[PDB]
Amino acid sequence: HHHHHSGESYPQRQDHELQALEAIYGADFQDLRPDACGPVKEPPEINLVLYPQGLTGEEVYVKVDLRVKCPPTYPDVVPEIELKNAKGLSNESVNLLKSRLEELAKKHCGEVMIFELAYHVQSFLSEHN
Amino acid sequence: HHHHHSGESYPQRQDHELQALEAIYGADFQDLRPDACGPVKEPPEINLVLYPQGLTGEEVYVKVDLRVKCPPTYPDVVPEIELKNAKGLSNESVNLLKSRLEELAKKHCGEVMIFELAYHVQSFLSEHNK
Repeated sequence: HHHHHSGESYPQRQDHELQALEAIYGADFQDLRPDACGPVKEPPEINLVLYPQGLTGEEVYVKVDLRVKCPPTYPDVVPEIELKNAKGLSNESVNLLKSRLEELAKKHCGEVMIFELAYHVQSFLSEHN
Repeated sequence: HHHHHSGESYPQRQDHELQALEAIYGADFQDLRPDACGPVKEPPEINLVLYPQGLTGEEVYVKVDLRVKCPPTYPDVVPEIELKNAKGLSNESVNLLKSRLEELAKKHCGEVMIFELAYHVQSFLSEHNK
């Protein structure tokens, strides 16, 4: 990696965020468009299986999948956020988390934000564990 | 990467954050540690040359180096944060930014936080574009 961060293009920043998410979450990360092709980069869609922060081996765990699609001008605009496969969470709790995530994303415009969104989910899951 | 995020140890969490910082910031990221010599790695000290985001080239931009050293129990404890090589920022503005990075780091305990610290710096630099 010998590129500079300030002059990057939108496809370069999104591709680099996917590599960062893969290094951080590993098997909990899934690229839903791994065979993306074309002259222009397709909007990436990723799936993050997230767990409560600081979960021990003796604890029962609630979980949820953070599904994010990045528009062409991401991260200058907010991504499409979805919450799927919630375990141990009520429908009102999932709707509450999605509203807080969409509002955190509005204030996080200008830089890649999926990791901070995932951190707030894991913090939310810890409070509901 | 076939690891799981929930069961990682402190050295794994720190090594994965460095790989994420290197992939996102590239040449603006510097690992200030010498070659890994021993069974355990020295605590990571990184340097991030940060600029305001979305630079048009028509604006007068400020910059600063975000220098972070992570303790062994990072990110369960806050890392050591230093702001170096500030260009266009007064020492009061730099010390004001450092105080906010330290309080942001306190609330971000439990998960690696250099990305959110870097974003907070870039947002601070954007407000000084003359």
